[PDB]
Amino acid sequence: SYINDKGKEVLVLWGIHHPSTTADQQSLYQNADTYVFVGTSRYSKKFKPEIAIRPKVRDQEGRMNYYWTLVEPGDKITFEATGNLVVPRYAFAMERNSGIIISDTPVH
Amino acid sequence: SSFERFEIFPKTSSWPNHDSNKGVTAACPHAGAKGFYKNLIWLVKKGNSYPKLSKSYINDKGKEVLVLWGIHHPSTTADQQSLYQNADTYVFVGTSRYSKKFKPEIAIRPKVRDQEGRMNYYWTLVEPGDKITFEATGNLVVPRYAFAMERNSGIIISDTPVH
Amino acid sequence: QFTAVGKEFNHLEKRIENLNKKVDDGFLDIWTYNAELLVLLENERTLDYHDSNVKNLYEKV
Repeated sequence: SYINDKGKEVLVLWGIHHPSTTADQQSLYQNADTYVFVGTSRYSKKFKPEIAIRPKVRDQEGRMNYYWTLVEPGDKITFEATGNLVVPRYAFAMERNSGIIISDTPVH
Repeated sequence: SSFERFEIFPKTSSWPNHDSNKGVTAACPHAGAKGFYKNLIWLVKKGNSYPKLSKSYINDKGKEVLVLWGIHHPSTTADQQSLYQNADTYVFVGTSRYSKKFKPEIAIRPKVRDQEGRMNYYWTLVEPGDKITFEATGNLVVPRYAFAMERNSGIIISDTPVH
Repeated sequence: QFTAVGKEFNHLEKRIENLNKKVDDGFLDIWTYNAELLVLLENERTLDYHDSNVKNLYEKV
């Protein structure tokens, strides 16, 4: 668990790993049927790993889904897992205010 | 800009362990008799077994390939077993970008065209050189015809004559 | 107004992407047309204004 003790919104990112085979699931987490739960005052979602062989992208037959949520100042974020959770190490405290530019133009 | 309908998984050679014929319904009649979609095959059990299906396609065309499939949801557990022989089934479809598992939701729905069951229709665009994979233990309405195309507009709803 | 014209939409959001384009192409057509005609109409008035001043100077002498 984490409590937002900062005076602003905290961006928390995590991942849910989906192995290619049941043997790959067991050699990483030892448990066959696993679950991940993430919850705040607003956010609440259970994650169930979908184990299957996907077409190879960067030598990988498995997939990893990336999830994010904004934790309100004073609000609490909770992580519960029996496997497959790519856990947060670094989060981001921020005050939001624009757009994004795709360019090769030099900065000055 | 460049549309082409082609047989992605040929009916004759693709499905040797599953039934390609018995997947017809009164909901989709052809010549007054039970039929189905032309571009899809409702794969049912052969004898009393539905082995683990695993089929793949590589986009050898010089453009995007539109692949459509279906996930069938039977009304009762008895209807599930008389079509696929397996109780708890799953369907998996994956590309370099796409990846989704399908679990059949077995329940009695209100009758639409004499059917208490439902069939969900899914699609994805396969990139030139990319691979599409189908894995199933039941309930997969498999593709027969796919579409090679170059995208460029809108859609008009009208009874005005064409000239 | 402070505005960021740029927007981003994925492969399954082409309808609202085209709605965004319709908004941009809509403003483009409105502004190009109004700006062009405004110039045409004001240049006429300016050259007419100079004509008046030269005439009202002759018709004072």
